[PDB]
Amino acid sequence: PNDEATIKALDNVIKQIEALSVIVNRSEKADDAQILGPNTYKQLLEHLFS
Amino acid sequence: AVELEQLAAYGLTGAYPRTNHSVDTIVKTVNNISATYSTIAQMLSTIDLD
Repeated sequence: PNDEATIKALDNVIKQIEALSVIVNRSEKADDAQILGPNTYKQLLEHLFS
Repeated sequence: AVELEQLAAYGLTGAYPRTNHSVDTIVKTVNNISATYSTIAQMLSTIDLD
């Protein structure tokens, strides 16, 4: 056996495992709530007589 | 697989295989094949044997 291929294979598999073990899962999504604004009731036309 | 005409032409002329290489080159090639198999087996035994 060529002892220099085993070392390279071990290094490669160790690098793969180390790379796979650093990935993090973090999400910073917003919320579905809607910001509300001010409003004023409007007046419908009316007629007054006595 | 060989066709009939080729075999007949080979047998009519009394052909025989011929070579210009020595014995040691062939055994070196066979040793190389065995070394490759041993390298792969050693890598599998030291990494993948579970």
